[PDB]
This record gives sequence, structure tokens and C-alpha cells, in this order.
Amino acid sequence: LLGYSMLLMVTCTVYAIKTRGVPETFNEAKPIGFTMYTTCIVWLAFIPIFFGTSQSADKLYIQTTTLTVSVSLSASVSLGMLYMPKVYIILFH
Amino acid sequence: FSLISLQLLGICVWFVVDPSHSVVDFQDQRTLDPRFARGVLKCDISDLSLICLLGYSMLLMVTCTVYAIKTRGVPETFNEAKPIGFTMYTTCIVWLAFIPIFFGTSQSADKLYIQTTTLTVSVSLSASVSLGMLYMPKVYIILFHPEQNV
Amino acid sequence: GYQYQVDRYTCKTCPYDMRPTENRTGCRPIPIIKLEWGSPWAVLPLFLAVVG
Ligand SMILES: O=C(Nc1cccc(Cl)c1)c1ccccn1
Repeated sequence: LLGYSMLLMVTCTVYAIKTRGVPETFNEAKPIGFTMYTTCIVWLAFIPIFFGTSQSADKLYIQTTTLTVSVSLSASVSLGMLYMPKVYIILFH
Repeated sequence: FSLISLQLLGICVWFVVDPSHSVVDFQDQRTLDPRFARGVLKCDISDLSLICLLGYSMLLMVTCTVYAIKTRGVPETFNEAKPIGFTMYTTCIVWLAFIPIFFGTSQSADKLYIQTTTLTVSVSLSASVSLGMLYMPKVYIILFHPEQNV
Repeated sequence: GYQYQVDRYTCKTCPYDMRPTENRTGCRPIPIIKLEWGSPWAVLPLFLAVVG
């Protein structure tokens, strides 16, 4: 499941690289690229925990929580970079 | 410098109340049953002290983030808002990745090999992210595109 | 194995630092270092420091 998630994400961020350069008409392009970059950072930081927490005192209480926190952060970056500006604009009018 | 001294006072206080013992007798881990490999060497830098330092750094990061998002209306010449918030989030991600590996390998071998290495790696990664994705775009604009420098 | 045979009558507990010798008959400590400057698990921090 993790590998398929990274596969979908890699195609998504590859399409984001080609997206970079579009005019200002497409409002949800630069936020999409920023969300992909944040997810890149999050999943690149996740792997050291994946291959570092093994063979430790708590091999189960940390493996089931690190992935959970990574998923929560990957959802939170998209939420914050795709709806927080929308909410702020809504509050204006 | 006042912000630095605000933590320098605490550093001095902790130095006084808890001196750096630097005890070589780190035999808390002991595989005495095989009697093949044993012993450890580490400084007396406390996990509680590291937690306090990281908490102060995270508080400073929160103030930086709230300031960055407050000053988002500045034009593009001084628009150091999105990079600063991005750097804050990247450092937060680095530290949140550091926490489990550092605090989980307690009753396990190579604790010194894990804790110090992961701490210094996280510090170096945060510093590299900050320095690079704060100034490297500017250096790029300066000495790779000598047209926006006026 | 936590004690070394000092005398044939009974084994004797060694101090907190030393560990029993291979052929019993006492115990001698073996010092260790904080990885010194060795390659294993030190190349990554050193590289992220030098390139930085
Ligand atoms: O593991 C992470 N964060 C964390 C921090 C403290 C406790 C727990 Cl359970 C989890 C983490 C952070 C960032 C990316 C991937 N993973």
C-alpha cells in the first residue's frame, strides 16, 4: 500500500512539475505544486523512521504510529494549502 | 541578542544545577551473559534538556509562522512569507521524524550510534533546508541571472 | 556469567566496569569510544556537515 501511494504521488508530482508555468487563470496549480512538495518532504522524512526504528524496544508501538502521523500530515498539507486560503477569501466577503 | 540571552540564562542555570558529568561509566546497557561486547561512551546531555531546547525552538517556529502569515501582504520584493512558512514546516517535519527514532531506541543496542547520529542528522537537515531554500534562490538570481539584480 | 571465579571455593562478582575474561580467573575492562572517526554510521552526518 505504501509503494502504491508513493507511485500515485510520484505521477502526481511529475504532472505538477509540468504544471509549473501555467498562467494565473488556473488558481489551483501553484498550491497543488506546493502540496506535492510538502508531501515529498514528509514521505522523504518518513523513510528514515521506517528503517531506523526497526530492531528496538518498541517495534510495534512506533511502526503503527509513525505511518499514522505521516498519513495525517499528508492530509493536513493538502487541507491547509487547498482550503485555508479559500476560507480566508470567504471570510473577506 | 536578547532572544538569545533568554535561553542563555536557562542554559547557564541548567549547567549550574546539572553539571556536565561526562561519565565514561555508561554501563547501563550490559550484555554480560555472552560477555563478548559491553560498555558505552556518551556525554551527560539529558533527554529532558534536549526536550526543553526543542520546545523553545518549536515555540520560536510558531511565532515565526504566525508572523510570516501576518506579513503575507508585502509585495514580491520583500515577500519572505511563503519561504519562511515552508521552512518552518520543513523543520517541524524533520523534528517530528527525529522524535520517534530518538525516543524509541531506549532498551536496544547501538543506542549511542542511533541517538546522536539521528540528532545531528536532523539538525544538519534543518539547517540545510533553512539556508538553501532561504538564500540559494537569491544567490541564483544574483550570480546566475545578472538581470534582476538592479 | 556475571561473576568471575576468583577462588576455587566459589565465584566472585566483578565490579561494575570490568567483564569476566574468556578463561575465567579474573576480569579486565575493555574501553570503548563514541565511534571515533570510523566509517560505519558516521559518513552521513559528516557529509551533511561538510557539504553544508
Ligand atoms: O513520525 C513522525 N512524527 C511523530 C512524532 C512523535 C511521535 C509520533 Cl508517534 C510521530 C513523522 C513526522 C514527519 C514525517 C513522518 N513521520
